[PDB]
Amino acid sequence: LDKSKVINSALELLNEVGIEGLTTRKLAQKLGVEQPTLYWHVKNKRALLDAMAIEMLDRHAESWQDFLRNNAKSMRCALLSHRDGAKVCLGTYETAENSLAFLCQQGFSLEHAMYAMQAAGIYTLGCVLLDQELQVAMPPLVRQALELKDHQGAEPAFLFGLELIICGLEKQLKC
Amino acid sequence: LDKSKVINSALELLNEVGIEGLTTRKLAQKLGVEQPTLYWHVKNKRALLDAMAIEMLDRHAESWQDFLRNNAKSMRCALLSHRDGAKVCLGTYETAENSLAFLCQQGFSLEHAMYAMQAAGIYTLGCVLLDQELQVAMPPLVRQALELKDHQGAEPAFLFGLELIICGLEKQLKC
Repeated sequence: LDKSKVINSALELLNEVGIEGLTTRKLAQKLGVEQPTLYWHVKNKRALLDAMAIEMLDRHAESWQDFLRNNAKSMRCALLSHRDGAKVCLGTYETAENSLAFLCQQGFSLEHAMYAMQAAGIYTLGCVLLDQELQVAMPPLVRQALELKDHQGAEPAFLFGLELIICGLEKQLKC
Repeated sequence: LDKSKVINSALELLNEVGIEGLTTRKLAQKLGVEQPTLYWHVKNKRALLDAMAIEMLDRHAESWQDFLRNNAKSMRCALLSHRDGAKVCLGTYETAENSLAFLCQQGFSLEHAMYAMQAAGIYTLGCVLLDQELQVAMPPLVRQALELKDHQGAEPAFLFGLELIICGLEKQLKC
């Protein structure tokens, strides 16, 4: 039993039971150890999720604009990888640092560069958080909304929101 | 015991116990009825949250841009009104319809008008969802991020993200 072996069953197990379902006992059970053994690889449910989150991102995660774009898209992908995958991400260094330079090398007031990182990430995050709950969960205007909304999903909505964000980043830069 | 009386204790109770803590039993207890009585006013925990959510929005919730702005800000306010207030909103008609016209009266392809509603709402939502978890939850670039981030909070980040969104809405309109 290495730590890899734990984190990955954790992810399978996630798929089966959901984030509320995912207990250290249930994990111990699947892996066929006893609960205590697990603590050699994980502090507790918190530290474990934080580990699961990372792995998701490892696995499923040039101009500046088309950095932001490709960063999010991958994040977004990474989140939808698993049940309740966004909820996991919610509650959780070098890659950070690079980014904020690679941003400031294109004339970005660090502060702003942060807020750019943040805006995209938070949005990507909200979108998926929401694709994932509608899972768990008329007048005439609405219905086509809905039916076009259904025909398509959220990927358009995702991208179209990703797009305004970038647009406004061009504008708040020229200043 | 009217229904108002239930929903409001529910909100107090929320503050005390959090969303995971908020059981129908715990509510029955506070109100000093028995569990069954509550079902006369609420189907179950789901229908109850859906009710709590509404009330929050009732209570704490011109150009088009400055509709989107003022809509979100109020939503955002409304969410931070209570513990886990965004998590409640997550899992949950006329006001809808108006909006989508009031949008199309300014030359907005319904579809887009939807995606505009959506983008702002989802972002507002992600932001607060995140103000609320950091509650529940270095190289040098980062630290000032952090320290400026701490000095200020998220309200700047909120607005600055709200702002790009609107910017990009002006651009995706001129087309």
